Amino acid sequence: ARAARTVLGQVVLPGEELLLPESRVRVVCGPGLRRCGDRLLVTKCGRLRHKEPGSGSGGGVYWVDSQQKRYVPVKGDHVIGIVTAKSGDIFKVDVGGSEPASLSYLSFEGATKRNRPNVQVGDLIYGQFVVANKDMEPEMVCIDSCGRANGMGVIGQDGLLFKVTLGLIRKLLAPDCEIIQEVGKLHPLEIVFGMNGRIWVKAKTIQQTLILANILEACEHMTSDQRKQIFSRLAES
Amino acid sequence: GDHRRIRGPEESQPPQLYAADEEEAPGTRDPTRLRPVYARAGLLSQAKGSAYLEAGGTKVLCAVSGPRQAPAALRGRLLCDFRRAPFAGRRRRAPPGGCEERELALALQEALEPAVRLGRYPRAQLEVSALLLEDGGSALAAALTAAALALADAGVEMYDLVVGCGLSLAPGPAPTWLLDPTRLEEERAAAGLTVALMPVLNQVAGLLGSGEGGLTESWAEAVRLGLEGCQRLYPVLQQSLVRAARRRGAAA
Amino acid sequence: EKESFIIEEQSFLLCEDLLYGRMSFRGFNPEVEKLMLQMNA
Amino acid sequence: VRYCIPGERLCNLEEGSPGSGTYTRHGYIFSSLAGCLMKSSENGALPVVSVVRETESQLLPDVGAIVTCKVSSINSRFAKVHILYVGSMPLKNSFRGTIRKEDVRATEKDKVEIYKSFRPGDIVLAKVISLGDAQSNYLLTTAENELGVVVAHSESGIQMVPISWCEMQCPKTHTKEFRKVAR
Amino acid sequence: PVQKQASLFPD
Amino acid sequence: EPLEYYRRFLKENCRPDGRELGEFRTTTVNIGSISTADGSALVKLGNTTVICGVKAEFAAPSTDAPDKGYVVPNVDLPPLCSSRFRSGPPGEEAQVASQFIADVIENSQIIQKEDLCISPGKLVWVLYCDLICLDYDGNILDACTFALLAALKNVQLPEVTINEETALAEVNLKKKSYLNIRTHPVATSFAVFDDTLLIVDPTGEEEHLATGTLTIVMDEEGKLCCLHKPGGSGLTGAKLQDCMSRAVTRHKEVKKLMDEVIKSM
Amino acid sequence: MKETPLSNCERRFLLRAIEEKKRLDGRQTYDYRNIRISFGTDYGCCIVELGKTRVLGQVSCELVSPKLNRATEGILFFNLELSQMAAPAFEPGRQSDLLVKLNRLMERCLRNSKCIDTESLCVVAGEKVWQIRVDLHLLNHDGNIIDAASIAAIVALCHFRRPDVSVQGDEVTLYTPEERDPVPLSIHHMPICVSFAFFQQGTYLLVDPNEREERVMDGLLVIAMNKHREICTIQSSGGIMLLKDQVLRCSKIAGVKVAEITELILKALENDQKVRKEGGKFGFAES
Amino acid sequence: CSLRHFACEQNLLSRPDGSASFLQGDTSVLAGVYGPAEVKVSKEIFNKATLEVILRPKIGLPGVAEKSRERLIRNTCEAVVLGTLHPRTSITVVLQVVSDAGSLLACCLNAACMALVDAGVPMRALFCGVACALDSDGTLVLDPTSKQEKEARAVLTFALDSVERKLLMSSTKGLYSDTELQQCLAAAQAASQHVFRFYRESLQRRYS
Repeated sequence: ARAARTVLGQVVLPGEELLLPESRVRVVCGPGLRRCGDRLLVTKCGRLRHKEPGSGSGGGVYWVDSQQKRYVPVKGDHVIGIVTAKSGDIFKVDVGGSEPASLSYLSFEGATKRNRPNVQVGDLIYGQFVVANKDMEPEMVCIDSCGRANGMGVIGQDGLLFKVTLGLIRKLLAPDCEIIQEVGKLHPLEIVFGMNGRIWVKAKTIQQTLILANILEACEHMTSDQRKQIFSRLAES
Repeated sequence: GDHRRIRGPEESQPPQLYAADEEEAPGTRDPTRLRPVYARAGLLSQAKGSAYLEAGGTKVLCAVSGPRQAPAALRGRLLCDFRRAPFAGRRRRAPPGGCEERELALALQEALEPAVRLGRYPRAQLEVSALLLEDGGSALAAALTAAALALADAGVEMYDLVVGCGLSLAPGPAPTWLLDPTRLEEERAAAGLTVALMPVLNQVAGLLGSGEGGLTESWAEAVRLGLEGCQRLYPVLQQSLVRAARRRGAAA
Repeated sequence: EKESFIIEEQSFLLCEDLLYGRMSFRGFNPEVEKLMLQMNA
Repeated sequence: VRYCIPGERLCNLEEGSPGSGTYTRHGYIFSSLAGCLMKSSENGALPVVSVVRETESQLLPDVGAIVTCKVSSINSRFAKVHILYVGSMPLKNSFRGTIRKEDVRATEKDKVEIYKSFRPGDIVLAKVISLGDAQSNYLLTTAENELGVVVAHSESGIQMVPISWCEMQCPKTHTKEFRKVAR
Repeated sequence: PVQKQASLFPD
Repeated sequence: EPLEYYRRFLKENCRPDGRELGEFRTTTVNIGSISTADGSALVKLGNTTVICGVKAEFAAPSTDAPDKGYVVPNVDLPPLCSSRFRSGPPGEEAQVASQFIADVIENSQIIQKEDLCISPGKLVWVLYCDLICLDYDGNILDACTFALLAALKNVQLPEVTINEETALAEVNLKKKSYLNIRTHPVATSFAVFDDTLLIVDPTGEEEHLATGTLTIVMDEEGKLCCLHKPGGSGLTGAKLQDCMSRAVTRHKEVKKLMDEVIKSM
Repeated sequence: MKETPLSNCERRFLLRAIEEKKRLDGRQTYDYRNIRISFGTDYGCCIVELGKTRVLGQVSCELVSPKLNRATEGILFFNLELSQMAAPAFEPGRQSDLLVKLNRLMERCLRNSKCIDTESLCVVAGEKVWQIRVDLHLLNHDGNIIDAASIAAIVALCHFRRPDVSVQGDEVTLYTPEERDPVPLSIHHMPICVSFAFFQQGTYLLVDPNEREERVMDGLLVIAMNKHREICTIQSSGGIMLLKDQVLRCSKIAGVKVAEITELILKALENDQKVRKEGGKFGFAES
Repeated sequence: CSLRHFACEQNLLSRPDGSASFLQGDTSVLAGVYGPAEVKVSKEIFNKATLEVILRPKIGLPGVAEKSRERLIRNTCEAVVLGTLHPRTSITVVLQVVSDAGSLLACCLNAACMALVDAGVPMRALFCGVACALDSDGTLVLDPTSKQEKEARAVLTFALDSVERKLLMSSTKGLYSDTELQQCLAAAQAASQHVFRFYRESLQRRYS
């Protein structure tokens, strides 16, 4: 109940109310926050964090960098999925949430009744949500709004799909990551990060793929010893 | 050991079996007699229909949880749960049962399905729940009558009411058919019988019996006697239902 | 003439900037390489 | 006035006809319920006898009705509801209705969107059309500007006011939710 | 048969 | 729109039935209604109803306490009480209430188990107290406890003896003996709405749409046997002392009732 | 709830890595995962965790009237529970096949092999005897249970101690752990299972399979062994066609594996006793 | 201190969403949470998440007392946990009693809270559980031991909240009086303060 500015780098715990200064300037409540009157209730333990837009009118933005495993269908998030079945026109794909999301046979890039896509049960997908809400089952799509799949659609095959923590992704996709840069020097690869803690990787051989997946699922707290160890191993593959 | 009830003793036998006496025998009475009956419909509130019947030491409830979604295939159903309270009878039995409760449930269902008309209640199951608070003689008959009252009260359709009556056999040298007996006349008995009918159209709906002995003619006389008893009993139930309907009219 | 002063969001994008998921390093699927060049600016 | 019983006869076929809550046997009618009987008379002079348990006598939401309901479940296709007030007389026998996608606004545009018209846990009022056959699924419609949502609770616990046709706001704080506001 | 009074559910 | 409809009455310091937020409904009992049982008691609070039958049997004790006559309660909420129950085994509410009754029996110490040993190490009584709900309009724990106590006062047991020649025990179903009970635990219920609004003897709906519930058992000599507080919006001692006072009052009332009854026999 | 389905990608990748003799974490085929044996404060509790699969084991005693057929020797009561924390699918009363097969297998292995002395634990021949029950609980489910369940039951039944008893004629006197020192059990030999998993109808075989390897396997060969090379049980499940040489080789493997596990168990018990003989209510062993 | 050395540990188990081992003295409970997940149309309820608790000891089978206790925990969590955010889904809290040395609920509640935290589940306020034992002489003891519970005439488990230190739950064994209840409740509030300080320390060191 004090000094939102003094705890922008501290560990907040649920229950805590924090209030912000002022006639006023619009702001936004992050994911791990909640609004109680004119105050901000915290709903999840986290190292609080703030940001401001390059302008001076936007006000600001607040959130908590909470680590966890379970995913919740959110809107405008790129997400991997696993087709669980098909009902007539629409086929239901799993995401890792409360319930399975839905696609449409004509959402993929360039499809109509006389041109259906090749999606088989068990096939994995990289889409994004357009209706993600607590009251309605989430529908996803594998096509930008303009009408082109800018990297979406079926993933492919000949790769390894594993699962990690969500904060790990939220960190790796950062433009100032060291591990995912250093890996671009030892051996090539191509990988999909899904904001649901689910990752897909491919390389030429398989030993490399396995070493890479182990690194990624461990890179949250790897020691320099193990770091250069696995780097040397990759260099010797 | 049951893990849904309180930890009691493994076994527990009653004290009577450890008694030492020749229990009292009833003796004589008017064979064509009936006990005083108190039947009232509308007792319970949270139930669409309920009924209560007392005849001597007999004390029975019945409730009807009404239609609950669950031609000859889209025909209604009614499932009946008979259940004697563990504090009825000389001996105690755990609530579950599994020997005679289910037999008497089958009896109730076989005696109610005819009266009730289920074509007008398709895709539905009526949960009938009987409860025997005290056993003092003819029990299954009281249960039939109470379930009939509860149904007629909840407003389920029918063709006629169900009236039951229990008979026993005197083990004397001149065995006579004893009408509407007591638990003593029933434990000191040779044969027992139970009729249940629909008196307007004069049709049996479900009967039952058993015997240390008997013979065709005796069983037939028993049957007709129980029929006459049920006839003589019908008006009580009639008046009870009328009374409950008047009370409802009064409430609004 | 009123407007909301605080709004509830649940997206880590407005919250925080992030690169494009599907990427590649020195050769695998150059299409993803041009996607990287495109969407990461 | 007389209360009847599921076995007693009431009249010959030559002195009446079964309307409801009865049945027929050889040359006679016989009740089927514990309740009050009534023999209505048409201009034809032949009476129609019937029996009723006036506790919940009878109700019938006809086509051109105006019935309230509560939005429980929704989908991109339809939104299901429960019937509470048929007009103004409640009915403890809560019937279950449905609202289709296109049958939501008089303009009939396909641009309509449930999540921006309805939400689970709010009261609306609509006009029934089809009774239904198997599950008696009432299908309700709101193709009118004085129809739809009337009361709607906020993000968490506040009741909002219908500002405009597709906007609603809570009075305490400020936040513009989207519905098919009525009137 | 005559009636009686409720030893258990009087009214 | 039930909750809203209910707050309207609540703020008028009343309820939709005619109770002044702090008073109960018509409480009645009936003792000895049943012969097949040793003890019998019917209780009903207006629409709510309960019936206890207590049977008496013999059994062999444990090895940790030979001089302990068991008292086994079991609650039954059959489907005829309310539609929220289904034919089958016992649910959750029945089991919780059973454990509550047992905790009471064990803590209030209304009865001395030692007063049930005939021949220690060999025999001891077992009192099977079977309670049955018949209308769950609300506040079933109070009714259960009160009916239990009533029947457990009604119960009078026979006298038994041991014969060394036969090495067996005999009963005398002619002579008997009542059952001494020291404490008279009465239970008082409460429903706590959003923050500060405590209603007493809540019926069904009032418990359905409530933020929390509370129950408090108050022995005669200004003591407590149980404070059953399963979840809720919270409370401070100030919203609790008042409940304790009201519980004392209810104790007085129901004890007067039970005395009048056992004396009208 | 339900377990998330398995993608064809992962399935094919696993099958290929098997073809090429490559496990996932980085171990070979003839290797277990680091198994840790940790003890509790109460004699009879053991938490054994192999990799991610944690299993708890408690051992309790009672005195009861024996069964007429065997009035001399006592009783033993196994039970394994699959706690919902082990995995979502483990709702109560739903995954009954797995419970049944595991419990029968464990009963068979330990009981019928005569691992403990049901005779030593007699007190009054005909009236009162002991009753040793063992409750295993599955906490995390990552792969191999039977091995974990068995190691736990064994560590417990070797790390348990009875309340001493004195007897004269029929006069039996029990005493408390504070009045005398509880007496341990009587084991003859400690068996612990070993699990092999078959891939591609029998061509490939792995040890200590993870959860995915259990989802893309067709067959499971359990083999119980001792440090003395004594088959106690062997079972084939999954509807698979194996041969003779396969079981022979798997047995020659289980030999070494059980020898090593046994050495570890003994070391763990030694360390726990040493600790308690120095102040400390724990004991820890690492593969 | 007035109460005994007590520690915790987070993210033990890989398969469940969030996990927490909470031990105090020699009692040790282990909690595992399955966050918003599927739920059949029978168990669910709109505008709320179904919270289901299942507690199982390490001996015998679960009977009735454990069912009562898990109802208590269920309703406490429903009191703090936000569920109008995640309707038509199920949160599940599994509790296992590794050890039993009295003060059991006071440990199960703390573990449940820590697990819910680790699972990043939206809570309105932390909660805690303490246990106070009144011997015959009235001398109370906080966080008792089984000896102290047997040698005592009353025991009182209080589940408190963090925002306003109210009383979310109370489960009592034995028979006691009013003033004793009040004073033991105050002592419970102090103990809860200490427990909350501990939670903050643990999470500070977890996010470091």
